[PDB]
Formats: sequence, C-alpha cells, structure tokens
Amino acid sequence: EPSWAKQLAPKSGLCPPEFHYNREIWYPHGGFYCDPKGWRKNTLLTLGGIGVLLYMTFSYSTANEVRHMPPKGWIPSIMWNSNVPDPVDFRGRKLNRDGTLPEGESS
Amino acid sequence: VFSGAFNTPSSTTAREPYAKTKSSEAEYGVDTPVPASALKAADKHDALAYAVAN
Amino acid sequence: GAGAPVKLAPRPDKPLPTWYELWWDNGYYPGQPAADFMFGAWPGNMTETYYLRFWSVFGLALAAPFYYVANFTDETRMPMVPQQYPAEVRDVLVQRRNSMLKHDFSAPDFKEVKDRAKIYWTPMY
Amino acid sequence: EAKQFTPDGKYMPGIFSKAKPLDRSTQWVHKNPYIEAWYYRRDHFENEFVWNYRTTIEALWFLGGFTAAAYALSVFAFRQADRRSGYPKRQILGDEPAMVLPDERQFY
Amino acid sequence: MFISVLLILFALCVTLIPEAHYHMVRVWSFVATIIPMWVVTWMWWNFDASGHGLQMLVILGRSHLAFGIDGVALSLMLLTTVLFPICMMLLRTVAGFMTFILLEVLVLSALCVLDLLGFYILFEASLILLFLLIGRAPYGSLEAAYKIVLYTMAGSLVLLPTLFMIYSECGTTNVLYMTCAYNHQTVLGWGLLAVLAVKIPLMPVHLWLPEAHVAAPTAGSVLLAGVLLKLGGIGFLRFMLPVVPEFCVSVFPLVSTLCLVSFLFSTLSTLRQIDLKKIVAYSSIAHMSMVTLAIFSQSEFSAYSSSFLMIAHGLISPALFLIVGILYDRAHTKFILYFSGLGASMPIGSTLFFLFTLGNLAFPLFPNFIAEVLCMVSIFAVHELLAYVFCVCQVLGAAYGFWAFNRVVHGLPRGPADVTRTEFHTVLPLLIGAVWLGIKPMA
Amino acid sequence: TSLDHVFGDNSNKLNYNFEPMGMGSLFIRTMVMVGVFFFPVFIMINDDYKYTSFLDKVAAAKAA
Amino acid sequence: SVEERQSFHDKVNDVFKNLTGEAGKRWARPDEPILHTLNDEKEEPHIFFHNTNYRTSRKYINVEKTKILREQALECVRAAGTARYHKCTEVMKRLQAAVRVASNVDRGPLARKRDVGFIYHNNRLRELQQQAAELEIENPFPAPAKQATGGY
Amino acid sequence: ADRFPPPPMKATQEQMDAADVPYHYRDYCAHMYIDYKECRLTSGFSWRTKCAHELHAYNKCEYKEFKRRVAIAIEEKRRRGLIAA
Ligand SMILES: CCCCCCCCCCCCCCCCCC(=O)O[C@@H](COC(=O)CCCCCCCCCCCCCCC)COP(=O)(O)OCC[N+](C)(C)C
Repeated sequence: EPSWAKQLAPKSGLCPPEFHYNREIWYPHGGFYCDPKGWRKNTLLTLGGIGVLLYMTFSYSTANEVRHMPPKGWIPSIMWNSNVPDPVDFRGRKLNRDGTLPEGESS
Repeated sequence: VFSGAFNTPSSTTAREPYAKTKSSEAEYGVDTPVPASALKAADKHDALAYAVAN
Repeated sequence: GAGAPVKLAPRPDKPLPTWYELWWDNGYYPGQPAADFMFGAWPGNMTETYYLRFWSVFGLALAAPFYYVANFTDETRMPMVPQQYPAEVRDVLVQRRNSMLKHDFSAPDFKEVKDRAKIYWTPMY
Repeated sequence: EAKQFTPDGKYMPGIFSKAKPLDRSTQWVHKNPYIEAWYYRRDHFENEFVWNYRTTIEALWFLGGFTAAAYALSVFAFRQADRRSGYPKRQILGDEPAMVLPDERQFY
Repeated sequence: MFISVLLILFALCVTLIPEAHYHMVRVWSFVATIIPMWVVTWMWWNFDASGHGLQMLVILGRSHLAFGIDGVALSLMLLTTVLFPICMMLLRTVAGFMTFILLEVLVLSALCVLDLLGFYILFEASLILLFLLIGRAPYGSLEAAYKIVLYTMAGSLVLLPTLFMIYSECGTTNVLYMTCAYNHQTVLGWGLLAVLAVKIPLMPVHLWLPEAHVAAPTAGSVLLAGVLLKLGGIGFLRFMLPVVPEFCVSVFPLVSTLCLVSFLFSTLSTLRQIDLKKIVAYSSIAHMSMVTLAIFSQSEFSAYSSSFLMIAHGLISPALFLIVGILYDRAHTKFILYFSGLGASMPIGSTLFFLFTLGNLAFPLFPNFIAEVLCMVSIFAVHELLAYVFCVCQVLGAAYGFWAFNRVVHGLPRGPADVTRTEFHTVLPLLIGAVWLGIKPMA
Repeated sequence: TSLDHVFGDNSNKLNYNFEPMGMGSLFIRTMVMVGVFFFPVFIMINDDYKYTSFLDKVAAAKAA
Repeated sequence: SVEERQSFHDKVNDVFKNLTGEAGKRWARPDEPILHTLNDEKEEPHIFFHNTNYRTSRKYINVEKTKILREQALECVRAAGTARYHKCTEVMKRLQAAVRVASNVDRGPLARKRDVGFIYHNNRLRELQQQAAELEIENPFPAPAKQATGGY
Repeated sequence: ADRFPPPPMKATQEQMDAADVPYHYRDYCAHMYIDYKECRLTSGFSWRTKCAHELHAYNKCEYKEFKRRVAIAIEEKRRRGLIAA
C-alpha cells in the first residue's frame, strides 16, 4: 500500500463494497457516495446560514418592491410592508388597511 | 477626437469642390523630350501599326 | 446498480481512413457514427428512397385541405358575425393584424380593414 | 515505492536510485503507431491536393460560388441601406465619380 | 515617460542576475511584469471619462513616437498587463523571460502610439522575437515561424510606401494632422488594409495562424491569441477609419464579403479538426471576422461593441489555450483520440473547460454574450441580412465546441490527474475577469 | 476479450468506406439547404423586385 | 481667397493659443459650437476638435434623454393597467421620437435611418396608395396603418 | 347591423378601468363581466355556488348578444343574395 493511502477516507456505508472509484481524486461536490462523519451538525449550521440569507433577501425584497397600482383587497404583504398602498376595490371605492369597506356603506 | 460613439471624420466633408492650388511662382514644366519612336508606339488607332511598333 | 460490466472498445491496429473523425469512439463497445443514421443500416432496414417515396404522396395529403379552405372558402361560412364592440373599443382592437375581428363582413369598413391586414416583410421608406 | 521528499520537505531527485521516480512524464501517453501516422498525414495534407475533376468542380461551385454570393449580398445590402437613408447612388470601388461620405451639415 | 524608462530598466536587469540564484531570477522576472499592471490600473484611475478623447499625451520632438490614451487603447493595455505575468508563470529560462519582456515593451508602446511611422517601427520590431519563439529548436516548428514572419513582412512592406506617401503629401505622420489634411485615400487605404488584414486573420491571408498558434508554446499561444490579433483592430480604430474614411466607405462591400466568407469557411473548417489546439486556434478567426465587420459598420456604437468583443475574446481564448497546454504538458499529446473521460480524472479542469467552452460560444453571463449582441446591433443597423448571416450560423459554432468537449471529457476515464495550484492560478484571473465583465461590466 | 462471450466479439466490422458524398448529391442538398436556411434573403429580394416594378409602372403610365 | 483663409487661420490659432477656463467648467465639454462658413471644417483643426467635443456631448445627452423618457413611460403604463391603450399613447410617442433623434442624428456614413414608429413605412404606404389610385390599378401593397405601435 | 342595432353600453370607461376589465372583454355585457369578476375573485374555493347568479346573468347577456350576431349574419347574407328570402 502507498504511503499516502492511510490519510484517505474509506469507502462509505452508502457505497457498494464491490464498486471501485479511485479515492485519491478531489471532487468539488463530494464525489462517490459522500458520507462525512459530522454531517448532521454541518447540516444544521448550513441551515442556519441559509436562514440568515433568507432574512437578508426578504428585507431587500421588501425594501425594493414597487406597486404602481393599489390592490383590490387585503393582501398578506400589508402585514410586513408599509409601502403597500391602501386597497381600492373593483368598484373604485377606497378601503381600509384591513380590507373592509369604511363607514357609510358598511352594514 | 476618439470616442466610442462615432467617428467624426466619416461625416465632416467639403460642400464644394476646391480650386487649383498654386504651388510655385513659375507654373510651366521643364523636361527632356520623348523620342518619336515611343510617341508613335503609344498610338492605338491603327491596330496593325500598334503591333508593328510594339 | 452502479458498477455493471461493460465491454471496452479496441484500439486501432491498422492504417486509419483519411476521414476517420466520423466515428465516435468513446472507449466502450460499441462506438457510433458522429451523427446517427449518417451511415450504417437504418432501423427496420428502411432507406432514404423509402421515406422520400412515401412522403411524395403523404406531404400533399396533408397540404391538400389547408389549400382548399384557404382558397375556396371565406368568412361567410359562419352562422354568426364576430363579437361586437362599441366603436371606441373596436377601433383599437382591429388595429392588430393578429385580430379575428377583421373577419366581420357586416362592418362598414370591412374591405379597408382587410386591406390593412396584408403582411409585409421589408419596411418601406 | 520511491521516496522523493525528506520528512521535513526537501525534494530529492533520486538520480542514482533504483525505484522509478514519479515526475512530469509519468502520465505521458503510449503512442499508437497508426494514430501517429494518421495525425502526421492530416498535418501534411497539402501534399495530397491535385487538380482533378472533383477538386476543380467543388472549388468552382462552392468556394467561388459562395464568395460571389456574399459579394452580391454585400452590394445589395449597401445599396438598400443607401436608398433607405435618403442617399443617391454612392461610389463603391470601381463605380465612376459619385457621392461618398454624407455631410453632417446636410438634411437627407 | 520617466516611469516607463524606469520600468524598462528594471525589467532589463534580469540578464545581470547570476544564473545560480534560481529563486531570485524567478521572483525578479515575475515582479517585472506585475509592476506595469499596477501602473496601468493607476492610469485607469487617472482617466477623466467626461474629458477629452485623448488624455495623458506625450510627444518626443522630431523623432515621431507620440503617445496618448483613449478608451480602446486603455482597455487593451489593461488586458495585456494582465496576460503577461501568466506567461511568466509558464516559462522556465532566462531567454524566455527576456523575449516576453521585450514583447511586453513593444506591445504596450504600440497600443498607445499616435504616429503611423511610430506604429510601424514599434509593432513589427517583434517579428524576429516571434520567429525565435515559434521556431525553437526541439519542440517548435520552423515552417510555422517562416509562415507567420513572411505573411507579416509582406503586409508591412505593402504599407510602408503608402505611409511615406502621406508623409510627403502633408508633412507629418502624426494622426491628428493626417486626419485633417487632404490625402489620396485609395493608395493609403490599400496599404492599411494590407497590414491589418494579415494581423487580424482575414481570408485569404490567414494561413499563418493555424500553424503558428499551435506550434507556439502555451505562453506564446496566450500572447498571440489574446493580444497580437487585436493590434489589427486597434489599427482599424485608431489609424485607418480616421485618416482614410472615404476609402473605408467605398471598400465596405469587399471588406463585408471577406468577413462573411472568413466567418463561414473558418467555422466549417473548425468542425473537421482533430487536434485540440487546432480546434481552439481556428475558432479565433470567426470572432475576429465579427470584430472587423462591427468596426466597419460604423453604425450605432461600433467602436464600443467591437472593443468589448476584443476584450471578451482576449479573456476567453487564452484560457482554452491554457487548458490545452495543461493537457499537453502532462500527457505529451494534443490529439483528441488519446483523451477520453477527463471529467472523472480532472473534474476541476473539466469544469473550467466547460465554463470557457460556454464563454467561447457567447452564452449569457459571459462577456462574449454582451459583445456579440452589441456587435450584431451595430451590424443590423446597416442591413438586417448582414446580421442574419451571423445569427443563423450559431449552430455551427456550438457543433464544434460541444463536439470537442463531449469527445474529450466524457467516456472511459483515461488521462492525467487534476490541476495543480500553479495551473489553477494561471487560469484564475481570466475567470474572475469573465464573471465581472459578463455580469456587471459597467457602472 | 474477457467479456466477448457476454456482449459479442470484435469479429464483425463496420461496413463503411469513409468516402465523401457524390458531387451531385452534395450540390443538390446544399442548394436545398441554402433555400431553406436563408429564406429571408429571397423574401427581401422579392420585395425589392416587386417594389421596383411598381415604380416602373408608375413611370411608364405617368409620362404618356 | 488664399490671403483671407490664411488670416482667418492665424486668428483661430491665436485665439486657441490664449484660451483658458475655470470654475467647474470642463474644456472639451463646450457650451456652444463654433459657427463657421468653412468648406470642410477640417481645414481648421482647432474648430474641428471643438465641434467634435460638442457633437460628442450632444450624442451622450440624447442617450440620457431616452433613458429618462423610458422610465416615465414605464411608470405611466404600469400605473394605467388595462387602460394603457388610451392613457399613455402620448408618452410612448415622445419616447419613440427621442429614440429616433438619438439614432438618426450624427448617424455615421453607412447606417440606414431608423424608424421607431414604422412612420416612414406607413407614410410610403400612403403615397403608394395615392399613386396607385391615379394609376388606376390594383394596389400590390398593404393599406397604410393609422398606428403601428403603442406610440406611433 | 342597422336592422339589429347594438344596445346602449351600461358600463362607462371609468368603471371598466376601475375593475381592470381586459380590453377584449369591453363589449355590450361588460357590466355583467364586472359583477362576475368581482364575485369570483373574492369568493375563493366555493365560487360556483355563491356566484352562480352572477355567472348565469353574464352568460344570459352573452346569449342575447350571440342571438343578435346570428341575426346580423342572416340579414347580411340575405342582402347579398346568399340566402333566398
Ligand atoms: C471605446 C470605449 C472603450 C470601451 C471598451 C470596452 C471595455 C471592456 C469592458 C467594458 C467596461 C466598461 C467600463 C465603463 C466605466 C469605466 C470607465 C470609462 O468610462 O471607460 C473608459 C475606459 O474604460 C476602460 O479602460 C475599461 C477597462 C476594461 C478592460 C477590462 C479587462 C482587463 C481585466 C482583466 C481581468 C482582471 C482580473 C484581475 C483580478 C484577479 C473610457 O471610455 P468612455 O466612457 O467611452 O470614454 C469617454 C469618451 N470621451 C472621453 C471622449 C468622452
């Protein structure tokens, strides 16, 4: 056996035992049946970083959304965005921010 | 002079033809005469005489 | 099932043809032509003469009905006129050459709208 | 099973060593003689040109034919561009004295 | 000017280093090309984009050799100063270092000269260096070196009397007064077409390129493809279009048909090639034909789009030459039949090969896509069919590109191992430049 | 040769001479290809001809 | 005459020699061109470079005008919704006219004139219809359109 | 279309702009279209039962227009001689 072969990872438990795949090659995506030992912790940390990216792009999207027409009723973006205009319904009547007809024609 | 928008010399032209430029105080040529054999050899109006001359 | 056996392709042991780059040898048996059906036997043993002979009838069998209806049938076959609009709505709708309202033979400018729906290709100057 | 490095780095050439050193030429290909011959022949294919019937005919209809087609298309595009720009007939190479280079001080 | 003298004198001190100090020789020759990259980046910092067309001028009396900066010269100078240290990483002898140092001096001074006789003196002083670089004794080809030198000499010898004709006509070869005088434009236009149609590979004077760009070493191929072809384009944009514009209008059908047949016939020839380096070498002719037709259209923003295509080609094709050079250096062949399954054995090299294949075929998120779109906008504005010819023939470029990639990268895994740190860092500046210039090129 | 009894042997060879196509077949197919893939050129040429013949009719019947 | 041309050249050289400008003004972004009756402006190099700088300024300003009008037209059309057919024709017309000016002024020596509205085409169709009426034959051409785009 | 003239429009331009009626739906039943769109787009999953009247009325108006279109075609063909009278 070569000197450097002791430094290499074994074939994982996902890989069939009769499959040969030249363990010295560094694949940028992981390679043949990649199964690292601390994978659950790494999965949790990458999920946390993805959540950070999710918050960042949610904030950027909310800051840069432009609505040239008022909506025709209540939309869920009213809850988190203050640039959403007041709804104007299908008959042209101005509405409240919770999507109900104002007093004078309600009930 | 040099821009990425256009090439100004491609559309900056004279509007009229020019007059002849005066180049010297004397405007007559000086040269040695051509021999008559080559003067005759230039004439193409007689095809046979042209071939015989050339 | 990864790791299935596969037969290897032999290396050339004879002089090569001049235009050898029309065979695709990827390392395994069998290789293929550079484009399929360019040479070798076609599937089902058919030939180009077979397809051209059957197509010389079948192509006019498919182009026959379109020609007949485009030259021997017109807008008046329909039992009704197209959808009716007010003048301010209609006048912009029939500006499209694409529109199906130019087939309204009861419109007062039916001919002029049809004459404006002729397809041109080079924009004139 | 060669040893080309000391335990603290320090590459060793192994000139007099018995074991074969891994180096730049370790993965050089084993040459197939017929492949080398075919690539040599394709490298010197100008020695195989001959003015037979097929060579002359294909050099006329494809090379000269498409060159003439492209020249005709270029002249067509030039003339159509000059007509659609309000210009008169313009002087290309060998076309008698005419207009070249529109004036920017002029409305066409 | 004083800075340029200091940089030349620092670069020329490589010869005086004793050869037994190997580390010092390597470091000195690498730093001698790193410094001009910093200086040209500073010149870009100093440039006023709302100012004059010609900035940072210097003229050396009655010796010709006058210099100035515009946008095309500045972008090309930045590209050359990027490309030369990568060439320094691919050489091993002092002779190679000195040849590339002299080539860098000549290219950088030729890119920004404003005198036609100065351009003639500075450019083809590199001829003997190219002859020695291509016809090197054990691994070069003397036939290729003879071809490139003789074609370039033929074109330059056609130009030289016409250069001297306008010099006797007006009294100067300075381009600022050559553009404002009355000159016989047909003769000078034919001389300038003769040089720049050989420098840019335009058919029929294009046969030197397939031999020279393949017989060269990897550093020589990087220089010849990414830099030296664009001297014809900057020749068109700096000297020929401003000084002989009547000729440039009248020759347009001839230049147009030369560009169309060069594009089509060179694309058709690239499909039958069996050498990877010859495949990469032919593909450059079609791109330069698109560059030349976009320059000659003179229609919308023609200088901008054509310069941007020159930069996109100068980024993408040297990287393909670098990958072919890695394969040749560690497998000793350039023949397609010896390579298969390179994805399994060189995954990083094959990924880089795929990305630069997509870049060479003008796919989006690469600067070639923006370049070809704007070049076809410039071509379309003269006539729609001259754009249609390039548009419909896009299947022919993709055919050879994907056929070469699919033949060498997939299949049975045979071939060398993956790239080293040095090979990756030779490739890496071109990739970063491509990602930037293909996503956010301008602000 | 360890798998020749499983997937077949190398005895049967490819029947192709690697020769170019005939001249007439190549010419005819290339002309068909030019007609199909370059149809805007023929459309625009026909437009120019139909336009100039109308101006011929105008110039003929106008000066009479 | 030659003497008058020479004296004018001397005056231009003297003026451009003793020229200065400060306080936030760039030379080579001049406010006005130099008005001349010269046959071939390249006869006087200083005037040629001055008017070259002025013409470069105008080309870039026209590009910027096109961008401002495109943003305005986008705002109109996106606010109007399905009412865009009768509400934002005028701003579309102004954007198309600005693009026409940006392309057709100082166009170069080879490019054809760009019609953003198909306006030359429909004008030609009008004239050809009128000519075919007097010719008293059938029109081989389409009838001219009242508007071809969202603007013109 | 003089024998079977169009009915008056009951929806103004401002009312069709306020309901964002698509321009190819701005015909002589546009008010019924406005009612049907307003009912359906706010009724969610159970639109077929609680907007049945608005859809039925819209389809009834379109039936009246369909019958008028058939009658216009019959009168036009009668005037051209294609159908004997
Ligand atoms: C003809 C115009 C020049 C355009 C050539 C194309 C350039 C290619 C890339 C496009 C980038 C656009 C940059 C725009 C802003 C930068 C500054 C600027 O304005 O550009 C300069 C010049 O711009 C440059 O030099 C751009 C440099 C681009 C070269 C990039 C390639 C080299 C990098 C290689 C990779 C490095 C990676 C290293 C990291 C590891 C002047 O051009 P204009 O604005 O047209 O000049 C105005 C004309 N007038 C004065 C008369 C009013």
